[PDB]
Amino acid sequence: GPHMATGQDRVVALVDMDCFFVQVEQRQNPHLRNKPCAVVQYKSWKGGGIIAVSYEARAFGVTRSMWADDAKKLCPDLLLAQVRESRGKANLTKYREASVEVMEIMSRFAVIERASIDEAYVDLTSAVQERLQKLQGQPISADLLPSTYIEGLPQGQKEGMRKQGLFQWLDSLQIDNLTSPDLQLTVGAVIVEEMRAAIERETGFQCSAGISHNKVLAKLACGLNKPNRQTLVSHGSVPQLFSQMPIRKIRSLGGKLGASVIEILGIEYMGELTQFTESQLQSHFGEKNGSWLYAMCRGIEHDPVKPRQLPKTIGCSKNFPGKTALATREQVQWWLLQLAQELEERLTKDRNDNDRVATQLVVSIRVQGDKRLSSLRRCCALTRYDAHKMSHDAFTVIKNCNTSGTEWSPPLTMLFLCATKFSAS
DNA sequence: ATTGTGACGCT
DNA sequence: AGCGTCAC
Ligand SMILES: Nc1ncnc2c1ncn2[C@H]1C[C@H](O)[C@@H](COP(=O)(O)NP(=O)(O)OP(=O)(O)O)O1
Ligand SMILES: [Mn+2]
Ligand SMILES: [Mn+2]
Repeated sequence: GPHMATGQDRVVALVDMDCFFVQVEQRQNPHLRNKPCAVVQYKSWKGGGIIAVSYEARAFGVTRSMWADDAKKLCPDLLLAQVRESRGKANLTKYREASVEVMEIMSRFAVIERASIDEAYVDLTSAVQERLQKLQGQPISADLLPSTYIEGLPQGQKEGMRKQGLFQWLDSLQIDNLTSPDLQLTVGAVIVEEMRAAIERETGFQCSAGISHNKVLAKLACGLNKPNRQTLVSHGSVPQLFSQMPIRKIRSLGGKLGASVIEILGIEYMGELTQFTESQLQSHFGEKNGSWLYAMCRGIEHDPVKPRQLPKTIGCSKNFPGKTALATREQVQWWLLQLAQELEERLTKDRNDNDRVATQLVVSIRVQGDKRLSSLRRCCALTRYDAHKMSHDAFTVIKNCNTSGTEWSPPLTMLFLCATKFSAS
């Protein structure tokens, strides 16, 4: 009753760019704007692999991981932008820099946790407190929430329904209680409208957002009304939302763990999890996972918004599928040097921008016929940003996998170099 | 012949 | 440290 914490202490937002790589290319090339278009990597094998898809193209069924020739079968007028190639591999620099633009804007409002190249979590608790004290008791107008949906409303034209649900929400707000969680979420949604307006004005990129009490609910909310809209998921809306929500839709339950939850417990939806005790869930899935599941099916999650805007690792990877697998010493050396050269460029830029230096170099390889995505992962010291030294060290670390008696056997299907363990510089 | 990343957990 | 899981 009174002593049961409800997970309503924080206001957390998740902001995620709409078809991000496509928007980057459309800003650069106006001919692609408001068109079915996609961003692809490489071009020889089946027109290239698709990695981003505009919503106009999604209406025809084009998806990520689709080959471009098959997408053209679905959408003959599909326009394509190619990822930059450098040193024989895809180079994502343009998208990382656009990401930095977005992150730097978001950092002006509150402390963000970079969750991916195109999304970040925001802890807005202090911001909502300050804004509530500054309001001094005046109500919140629907004009301050022009693109916000309230999940589970209305109850009892899409824009008409959105406005109806918003009016229902706002008419029920207790604006004199500065401690009301629903009011806090609402003021958070106002701040998030402002953040998304600033992002669009200063970059041209549109984004969606979720506003709730934790990271999981914020991300789930963000996905509900994409694109170019934001969604507030309140504590009280959790029972209904979760009553038909497949378990796999919740962050971290999309893989084998969610499948085991479904199979062992004989359930399909998130809300059904409430029928089990914490001890039962711990017995089936471990203490940490069990506590997490017991709280999460009730809308409660405590994972903090970490103050980390920069990545922790800088990596360079290339696959060599099929008959292109590396089978000679010279091939492995040359590709290790290409990877190390891109890595050195990015590492020097990172040192100059962020006042830090990586100290450990991770080398990973996949070998042909091996079932696992990574066949070997070994680390060595990273003492200077030199591509020749880094590639030589990677070769020294991996050379005992060659079972040949000039040749390389069995052939390598993936190379991977990663700089980690940063220290202030 | 989804590719190229990046974070975090387990032992 | 090296391997595995998960998303993005
Ligand atoms: N599997 C993958 N492989 C390579 N690049 C990928 C990728 N998945 C995503 N990217 C790249 C391309 C993506 O543009 C970008 C952000 O990933 P999302 O947010 O998951 N997808 P998007 O922003 O496109 O659309 P929306 O959020 O509106 O549904 O990262
Ligand atoms: Mn996105
Ligand atoms: Mn994303």
